[PDB]
Amino acid sequence: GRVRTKTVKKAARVIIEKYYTRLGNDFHTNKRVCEEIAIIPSKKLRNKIAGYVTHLMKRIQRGPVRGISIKLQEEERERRDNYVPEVSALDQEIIEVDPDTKEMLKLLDFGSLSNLQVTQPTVGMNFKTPRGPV
Amino acid sequence: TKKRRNNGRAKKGRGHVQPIRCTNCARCVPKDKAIKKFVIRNIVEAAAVRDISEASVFDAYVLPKLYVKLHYCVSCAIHSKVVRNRSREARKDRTPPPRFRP
Amino acid sequence: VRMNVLADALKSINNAEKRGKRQVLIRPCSKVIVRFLTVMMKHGYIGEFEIIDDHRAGKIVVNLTGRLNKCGVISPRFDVQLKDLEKWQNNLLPSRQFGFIVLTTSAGIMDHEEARRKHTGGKILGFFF
Amino acid sequence: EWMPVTKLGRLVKDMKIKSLEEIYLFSLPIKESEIIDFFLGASLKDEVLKIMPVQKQTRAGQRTRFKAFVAIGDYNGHVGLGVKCSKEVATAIRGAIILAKLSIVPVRRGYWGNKIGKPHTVPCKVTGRCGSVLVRLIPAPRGTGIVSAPVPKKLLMMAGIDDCYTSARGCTATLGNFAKATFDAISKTYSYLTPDLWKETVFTKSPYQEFTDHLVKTHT
Amino acid sequence: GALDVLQMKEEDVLKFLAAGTHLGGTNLDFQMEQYIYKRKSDGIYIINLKRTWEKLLLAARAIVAIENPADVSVISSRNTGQRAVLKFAAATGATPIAGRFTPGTFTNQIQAAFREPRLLVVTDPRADHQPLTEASYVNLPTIALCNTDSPLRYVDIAIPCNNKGAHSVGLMWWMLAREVLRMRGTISREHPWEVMPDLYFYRDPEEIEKEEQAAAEKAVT
Amino acid sequence: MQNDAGEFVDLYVPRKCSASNRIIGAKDHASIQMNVAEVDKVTGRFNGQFKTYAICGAIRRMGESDDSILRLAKADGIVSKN
Amino acid sequence: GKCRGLRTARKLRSHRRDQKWHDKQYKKAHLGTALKANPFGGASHAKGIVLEKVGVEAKQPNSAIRKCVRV
Amino acid sequence: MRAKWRKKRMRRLKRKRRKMRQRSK
RNA sequence: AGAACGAAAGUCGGAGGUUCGAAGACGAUCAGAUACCGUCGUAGUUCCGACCAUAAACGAUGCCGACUGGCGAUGCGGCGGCGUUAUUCCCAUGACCCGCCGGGCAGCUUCCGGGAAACCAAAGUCUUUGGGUUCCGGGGGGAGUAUGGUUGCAAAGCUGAAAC
RNA sequence: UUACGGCGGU
Ligand SMILES: [Mg+2]
Ligand SMILES: [Zn+2]
Repeated sequence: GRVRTKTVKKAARVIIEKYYTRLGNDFHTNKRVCEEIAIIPSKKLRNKIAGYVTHLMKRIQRGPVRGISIKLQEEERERRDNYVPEVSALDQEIIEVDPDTKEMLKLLDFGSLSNLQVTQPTVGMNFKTPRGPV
Repeated sequence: TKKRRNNGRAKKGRGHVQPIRCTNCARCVPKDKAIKKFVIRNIVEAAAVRDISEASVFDAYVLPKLYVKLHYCVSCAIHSKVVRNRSREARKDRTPPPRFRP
Repeated sequence: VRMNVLADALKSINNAEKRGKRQVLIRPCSKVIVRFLTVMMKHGYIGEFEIIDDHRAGKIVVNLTGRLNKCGVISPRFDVQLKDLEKWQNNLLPSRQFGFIVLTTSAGIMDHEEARRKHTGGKILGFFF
Repeated sequence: EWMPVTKLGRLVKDMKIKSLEEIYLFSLPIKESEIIDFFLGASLKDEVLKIMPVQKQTRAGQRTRFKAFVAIGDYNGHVGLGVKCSKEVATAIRGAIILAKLSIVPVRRGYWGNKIGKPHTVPCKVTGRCGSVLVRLIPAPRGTGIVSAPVPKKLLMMAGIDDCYTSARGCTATLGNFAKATFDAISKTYSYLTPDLWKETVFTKSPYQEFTDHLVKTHT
Repeated sequence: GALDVLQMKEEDVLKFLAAGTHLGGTNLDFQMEQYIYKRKSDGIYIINLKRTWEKLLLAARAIVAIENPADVSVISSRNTGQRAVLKFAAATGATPIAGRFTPGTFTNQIQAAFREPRLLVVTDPRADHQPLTEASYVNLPTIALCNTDSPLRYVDIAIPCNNKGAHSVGLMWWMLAREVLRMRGTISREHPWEVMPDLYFYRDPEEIEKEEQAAAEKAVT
Repeated sequence: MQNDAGEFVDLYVPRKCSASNRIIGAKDHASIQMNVAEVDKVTGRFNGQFKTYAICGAIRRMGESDDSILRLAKADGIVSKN
Repeated sequence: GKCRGLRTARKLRSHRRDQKWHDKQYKKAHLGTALKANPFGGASHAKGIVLEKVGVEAKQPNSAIRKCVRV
Repeated sequence: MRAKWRKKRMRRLKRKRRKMRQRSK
């Protein structure tokens, strides 16, 4: 019987998207803010909206919830834009190939242009996981 | 309407198969329409395993299994609910249900 | 058991032109179907085709251009007179602007328009447009 | 008052696309009905075909919707066909015109022979199938008229075509399908390669790349 | 590219081979017999890189031939490819769609999620097929960087590289982002482009911040 | 379409596919017309002009558009010459 | 499949004359038993004397007595 | 009535009249 | 035209006769049970010989021929290859493994196209209609009935109407 | 385990 309707959840998401700078994990403070900052027609859904806000307060302090509020949206610039690492994951100059694909780059005329040590491949040819239920 | 592509039966390049008999009702079905079920039920009924091994004359006795093959007419396969009616698009698969033993 | 060899070849051309293919392979070659194909190559439907000489009946590889709509065959080689030809035209041609019922005469395998520029009614052999 | 949302309707209200016959030849998906109302305004008469009361079985009684069939078109080579379910006739018959002009095709006109002047019939004999009905529109000689059933003659005279022999197989008393079958035959007169269309087409510049100015400079 | 300027530039082989990009997986579609070199003894098809270089140039020749740069829509559904698809839009000035692609984007003209692009480029044909079959309705030519697994139904300039590992996808976004700016007046073919290919790769799991601050006790402190 | 008067009596001349040579219809909404922009020889940048190819939707749905667009770039001086 | 070759016109014409006996309106017009059986004997009108008025009852949806004779 | 048992009650009936014609020759 | 073969039941004669089991007897259950359920049980089911020629005898799709997408698998031959396992401590053939080709029972995919649709890689290549050829259909019933003929020991089979 | 029916036209 606790489960909250669509209009309580929808209108509380537009607060935390928009007034996250003013809210905290206290019920009785946010109950006063949502009174001042939204137009709530009656008192029961005032503090029923404000309860879902504080439920969203502990929820967004852990991780990326459906939370397009600015601070959670800005910090992912420190992940996808930053970490251009000072070392390369492409440049090691000791990389392995196989004796069939050392034929491949020789007709590409890059056989003596590269270092490119080879590894001899297994002759087992076991590829193709067993058919049938057991 | 033809309901199924094969006619409920796995015969293709034949004309006649052996007829077998249902287990509970003893009805004559062909061998390749009948709903088969191979049962490897333990004969000891696992609630009574720690009641016979302490009466056993051994200290580690590997209990025999019971090896029963069932094969049903489909008239009794649905009534005993070993198979269930399926929807017209979830029906076109022959894959068996997952096991879920422990 | 190939009762008609023009019928099989020209069925084979028709399936690949609607399939989008640039070449076909026609397994028996004949002197009726190399004179058949140089009536539509001359009117401009197919391009360069090669006869593959073998010691049994040869093969034909045709370069399809894309300008072909249908290249059927009238399978009983009916006889058509020049009186009777005008009611063959309006049955199995899409229009009077284009398309040819190609028919074998005593003077050679011709068009329908070549058949009446000469006076050479013959046996109907196929049609193409 | 009509503001558009797509490029093709945005580039028409500023009168930069001229004479529709290029947005056919680039095969644009027309989305709003006001583009076809813009070019061919004051040349469209819009007369209905049948209004049939389809209905479904429900828990108590029967939902009755209405199925209005209207075909639109000038006398110069454009036809439409509009079909729409709605709860009431007057709004089914209204929105079907919106569906009829939005699905509009050019019909190609040809000659029976002796190409003396304006084209008057179908260029070749053409077919359309929809369900079980096939309608075969056959090139007629000059001075024939439309030799057909009443309802495909409603679309042929609305195609600006002078004369056409016609045959039809099937349940021709299935007016919804017997109108879509005749619509499909005159929808493929430009989809049929005749020997006047052999030479390799020079490709002109499409209005989405020729009018990148008005989306970059004026829209943005 | 039939030139000498647009040739293979042997350095890239040191990046292609260090990031996969030539390993088809298990089986090959029948429309990719021509992009392949041979099957290994591992069962893996390995890919003629000359064929995947001639396609990677060909795709940017259409994208350069799109006049407005923020008009090609670049899309990616699987996560291995969601970081690279954003940055590419940020590189060439395109418009990205990452995550879920809501159907009705290209054809339902009512709602405000209505993109109307002239060309589209895909991370994976078989996993991100919903924009492809919707591009069939609004006459839109599509590129899709594809593996031997994938079908090629509505695609046109299918890049036969790889779409499976994390490093191969981000590099092929990088090699394509590089080469579309290099057909314009931004990179002069001589100086190598300073944006690192490790920038576009799929992001690690959650020990990201922990490893870097475990190795930053002499630059912050 | 050149009547005996010698006049063009036609609404438009429709495009035709460069692969299958068949006519794109008026509402074949899968037919693409896309451009392939060539470069100059000596420096490899976009010189201004391009080349157009129309691929009809019937041959596009069949799934060898890439076999098509490569084959007409092979014949028209772009891809590889080997 | 059917016959088509420039020699089968005996087979096709013999196949048509015996399959026309399978629609009714050829069969009642060319077999002869249908006109040796109708009361008119192949005419349009007939005089006859009235034996008995009889009132037959209409079909189930309706309900009335249709007035008839026994000529 | 089943089509195989419409068949039985006429095969039973056309042997009953095959005897009545046979009785009254 | 004319032939051979044809499930099951059925018929005649001879061996057999465990099981099952039409008919039948009884028990039950039921308002009634000439049914389902139970006990018993004849004909029969088994073999031999002679008959009968029909089945939802079905893939409800005639046979032969060609062309037209893909993929994995199977079965029988054939060819070609890393390796592993067999007296083999070396062989040649086996057994597995990776392909290819041919014929086969199928399967999954596919806007090839078809279709009234269910669905079919054929039921595709059909109003853009013609690859050969045989049988057969023409609203529902009456009716696979009547009658003539013919086949059978019989049961019946083939042929097969009309009035209405 | 037993459970059978529901006049005609709208
Ligand atoms: Mg019965
Ligand atoms: Zn049972």
